[PDB]
Amino acid sequence: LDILSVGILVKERWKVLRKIGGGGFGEIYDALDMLTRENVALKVESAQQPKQVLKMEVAVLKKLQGKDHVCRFIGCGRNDRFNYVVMQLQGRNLADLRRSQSRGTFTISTTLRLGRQILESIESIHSVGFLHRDIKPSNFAMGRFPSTCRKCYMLDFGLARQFTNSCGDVRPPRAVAGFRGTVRYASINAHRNREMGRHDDLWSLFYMLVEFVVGQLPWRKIKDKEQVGSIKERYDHRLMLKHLPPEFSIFLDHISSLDYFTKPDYQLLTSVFDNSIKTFGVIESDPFDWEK
Ligand SMILES: COc1cc2ncnc(Nc3cccc(O)c3)c2cc1OC
Repeated sequence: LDILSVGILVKERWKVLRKIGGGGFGEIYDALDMLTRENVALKVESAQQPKQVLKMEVAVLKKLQGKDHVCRFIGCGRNDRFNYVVMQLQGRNLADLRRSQSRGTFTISTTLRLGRQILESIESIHSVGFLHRDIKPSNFAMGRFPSTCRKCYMLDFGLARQFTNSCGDVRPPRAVAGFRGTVRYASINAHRNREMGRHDDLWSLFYMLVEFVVGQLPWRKIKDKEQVGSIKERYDHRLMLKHLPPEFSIFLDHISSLDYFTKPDYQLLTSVFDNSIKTFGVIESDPFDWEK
């Protein structure tokens, strides 16, 4: 059951206007901020629920404030009935944009530019000590205004985990960690119930980029989590290089070499995007596929 409904006023300030996420998005709304006269996003969870994650989402949103590709933090609260967080409202998500492409694929030019922006947001969340752990196309959205619509934003920190300790060292991994995320984009390490690391967010990015260009992943029709994991464990991921620019062999070899204890060479991964964009003559001003 939903805890709020359209029309509710939160803290005598945010008027809930429209439900924009249910299911795996949780309970999230477009609300009217009466202070600034603008639409914002407002996400709520029951305060009597056993696993409550908004406290951590607020912490991550606050720790990311001032980074590119993150929604501006607007407010939060906690009462006896629910917890909530309020943040900048964005536009259409990438799963929606791809499915609305009718051939269900993006061009290389759109894929490279989105992938570089997503890689930036991933390095950013890691840089504040958190793993996202559910990197997937519906957790990235473009802005909704002329000044933001060419920018891609990272969404939903509900499955995040802090991977650094008080000091800032990598924290010792648990021996077993229950599967986190979405089956389709999860790395083999999530399937093996290992503690996830920075490279596992990058594996999910690699799968997203492949799906952007090809339109599907090899395990698209497989729903059982164990069957999918067995496929990924045996899969020759070099088959996925066929439709990507040549330097993605470097990207795949790099992430394949990483483990929980190895910091990714983000500069190398970035150069894969930069060099590819240059080889294909992609300019930032060029239209994205949905702008055609
Ligand atoms: C227009 O549609 C959406 C617009 C959104 N705008 C901002 N945040 C979202 N989500 C978000 C951001 C940070 C943390 C979190 O838990 C959730 C959005 C989700 C949407 O659809 C679900």
